[PDB]
Amino acid sequence: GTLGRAFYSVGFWIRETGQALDRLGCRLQGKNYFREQLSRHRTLMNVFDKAPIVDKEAFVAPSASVIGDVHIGRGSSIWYGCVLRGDVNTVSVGSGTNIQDNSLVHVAKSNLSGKVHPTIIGDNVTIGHSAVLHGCTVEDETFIGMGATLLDGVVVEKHGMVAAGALVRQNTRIPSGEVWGGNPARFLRKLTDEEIAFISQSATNYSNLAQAHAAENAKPLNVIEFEKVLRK
Amino acid sequence: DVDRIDKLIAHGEAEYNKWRHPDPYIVPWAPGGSKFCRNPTPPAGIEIVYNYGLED
Ligand SMILES: CCCCCC(=O)OC[C@H](COP(=O)(O)OC[C@H](N)C(=O)O)OC(=O)CCCCC
Repeated sequence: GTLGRAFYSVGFWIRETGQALDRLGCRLQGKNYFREQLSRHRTLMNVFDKAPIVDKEAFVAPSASVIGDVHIGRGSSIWYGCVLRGDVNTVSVGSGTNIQDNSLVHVAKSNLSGKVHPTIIGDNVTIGHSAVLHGCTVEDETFIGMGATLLDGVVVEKHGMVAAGALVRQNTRIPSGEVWGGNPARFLRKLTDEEIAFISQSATNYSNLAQAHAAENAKPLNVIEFEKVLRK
Repeated sequence: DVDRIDKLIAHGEAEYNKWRHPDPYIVPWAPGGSKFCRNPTPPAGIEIVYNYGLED
């Protein structure tokens, strides 16, 4: 509670005092390598008492910025450029789903707009590229189109495939096995069975591909490039 | 004739206004009666909000 934040602030104070002592010692020796412009990014950024919990079998890209109370399930992939932010409430990411390139998830930061709704993601949810889910719950086994603009309060239930470029209005549920697209999300047709199988097929292939990357993206730092950067 | 009506209407109005019965009859629910706006029908469209003055 409040007491923990006081100890956190005192921790900052003592940490900065020690850091300044370190800088004085380094600078007294005639070294100024603390003035570099190294990118101070963490792929698992947190706040005082959120500390995002990620499953060990999941894969998170280095460019991903998981912030807040984001929970990641088993086998799900967190691709490059996604901006999953979960400070205000929980952001549950299902098991076996995937969050593609240049996507994100809000929690609707400002509390002025009514009550903040936590984001829930179901299992095997093939979230599309450039998805901007604005704090909406999404049930399992569904597909989200590229460039979708899901807003808060939306309940996309099972098999509710959402067309590309959709702008589904807030608090408007998508019927099961029904596609909604356009500006705004309007009924187009009913979901077919081959696409029903294709959703799970794509989820499985993306999970396997993410496993392959995690196998190859955890390679040691290859100090050859480290020497290349320094020697210039 | 139009010249023989204005004088007649003026005379009639003046004579009529001379006796008025200071307490004329007005229906009680009429505009001026003894129960005008007794228990009027409530206004058509008005709503009352409940949660006002809350925070966050
Ligand atoms: C015990 C800690 C001593 C650490 C001494 C120290 O770090 O001096 C730096 C600071 C400000 O100097 P800079 O702006 O160059 O900080 C440059 C950059 N922030 C850096 O750290 O080098 O000095 C003071 O204000 C303190 C005045 C009173 C000092 C008693």
